[PDB]
Amino acid sequence: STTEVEDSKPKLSIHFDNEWPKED
Amino acid sequence: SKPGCYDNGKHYQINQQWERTYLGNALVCTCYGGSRGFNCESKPEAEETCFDKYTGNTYRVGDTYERPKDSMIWDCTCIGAGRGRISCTIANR
Repeated sequence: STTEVEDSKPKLSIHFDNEWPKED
Repeated sequence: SKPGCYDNGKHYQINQQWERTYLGNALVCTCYGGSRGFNCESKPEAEETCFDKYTGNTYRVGDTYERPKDSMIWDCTCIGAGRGRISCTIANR
């Protein structure tokens, strides 16, 4: 008996950044 | 330019939140309006489950199973705790 635990997806925080579609 | 953080898909009010998935996980973002962009955070699901990529089978939060691994046998257990993790422990019988 030897524990390991590889978890799965402990939470998740992103930071998507994008300018405004203008100034042509 | 109008004051209102616009997401890569839809536009929402300032400091407004919305549910959006990334690659496969549903994270709720919190716009800030401007160059601050918006930050997403894993949202709490309802069908909590534990998947084992070792046998290609799915289990529900609060279940257990016995599967071998590395010339051994591990009694991996499916957990959740308001999230959904998979605890793997050894158990050579």
